[PDB]
Amino acid sequence: VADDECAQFLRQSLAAMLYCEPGQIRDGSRFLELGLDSVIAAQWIREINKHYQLKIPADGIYTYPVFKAFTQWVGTQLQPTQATAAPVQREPVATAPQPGAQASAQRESIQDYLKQSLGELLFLDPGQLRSGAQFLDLGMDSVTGTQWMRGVSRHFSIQLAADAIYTWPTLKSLADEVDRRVQ
Repeated sequence: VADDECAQFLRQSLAAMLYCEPGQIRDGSRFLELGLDSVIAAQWIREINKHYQLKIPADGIYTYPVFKAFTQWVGTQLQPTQATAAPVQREPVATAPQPGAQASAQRESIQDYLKQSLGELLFLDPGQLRSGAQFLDLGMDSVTGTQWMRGVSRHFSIQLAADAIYTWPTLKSLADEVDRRVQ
């Protein structure tokens, strides 16, 4: 129709109370002329509130005696939070205690599991790992590394090439790789 649709819709209900055709209307007609008595006005207001989804302060008609001008009082009540109002989209939590390991779960999950994987293979942890670790720390055979890395690959359901073993001379290297491979 036009921008007037908002007003016409209101004019429709107004004229419906008068049992008149909304086409034959003066846009400058004052509510009091039209006979929109306070009782009916309240009812009308409640209909606006429910069908347009807003809350009219009841002094709108009092301030704007012309229904055309009254739209300034109506349209301003439209909440600017009708489209973008989602508290969660894929979020399983609608609060934030701490977004540490709650967010970076995959990283710690791999890390500790990788430790237990290497630990099993290495037979015992001579400490609590070390930041670096050479091939010497991965066994005396290349078999230990191939078995382990394919295990890492298989457990986390990823396709990791064992030829990449020769690219990582240190324990820290596959640990940062696997996570980036997954995410």
